[PDB]
Amino acid sequence: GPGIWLREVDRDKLIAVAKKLKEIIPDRVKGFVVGGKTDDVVATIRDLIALFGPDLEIVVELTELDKAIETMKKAVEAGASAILLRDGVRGVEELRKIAEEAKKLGVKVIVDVTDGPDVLELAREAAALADAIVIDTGLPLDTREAIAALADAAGVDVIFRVSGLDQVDDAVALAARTPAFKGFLLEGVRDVAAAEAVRARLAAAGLTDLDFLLALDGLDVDTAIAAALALLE
Repeated sequence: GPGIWLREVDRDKLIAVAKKLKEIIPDRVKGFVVGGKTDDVVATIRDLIALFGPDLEIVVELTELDKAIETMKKAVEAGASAILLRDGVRGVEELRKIAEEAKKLGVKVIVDVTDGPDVLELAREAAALADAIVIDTGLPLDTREAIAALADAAGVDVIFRVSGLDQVDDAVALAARTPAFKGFLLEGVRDVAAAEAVRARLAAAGLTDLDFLLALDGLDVDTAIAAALALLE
C-alpha cells in the first residue's frame, strides 16, 4: 500500500498527529515536511526521530532565501534529510548556492515551482539542481506541461500539488503523460468526505500505491488522523 507524508507547520499539532500515527500505523509513515522557526523546527525534528526510526525522512521548508543555508545546516544537524525551497521564482540565481550547500551535506533538494515572471527560468534552474520539483497544478496548463517536460528531460522527480478536485483531474491526466511523476501533494482536504473523493479518483486512475503527502493545514488532529486512515485503507 501507499505510504503517507504529513505536512504541518504547527509543532504542537504535528506532534499530536505523529504520536497517534506511530501508535496506529507506524509502518505506513514515510516522512514529514516541517516548517517555522529554526528553534521550533529543530526540536520537532528530534521529537520525530525519537518517535519513528532513523529511516524517517524529514523535509524542512525554507521560505527565506537569504536565511535558508543557516536554517538548513541546523535542521540537518537535528536529523533532517531534505529541504523544500519555496519562493524560488523571485531570486532564481540564489538556488545554486543553496542547492550546492545542500548537496555538500548529502541533503535532498526539492524546489517548489509557483507562478511568477521567471517561472520557466526557475523551472530550468530547478531541473539542473533539484532531486524533485513540486508543480502547482493551479498554474496555466501550457506552463505546467513546460515545467514537467523540462524536469522529465533532466531526470527530476515531479510532484503535483493539488487542491481542487478539478486540479486532481488535471494532475491525473498529466501524470499519465509524465514518466518522472512520483506523487501528489494533497492540499485542501478538510474532512473525511473530501479524503474519500480523492481516494476514489486515485483508485480509478490506478495511482493508489504511490506515496502521497497530506497537508494538515485545513484539519484538526482527529480529522487529520481520520483523513489519513481513509486515504490509506
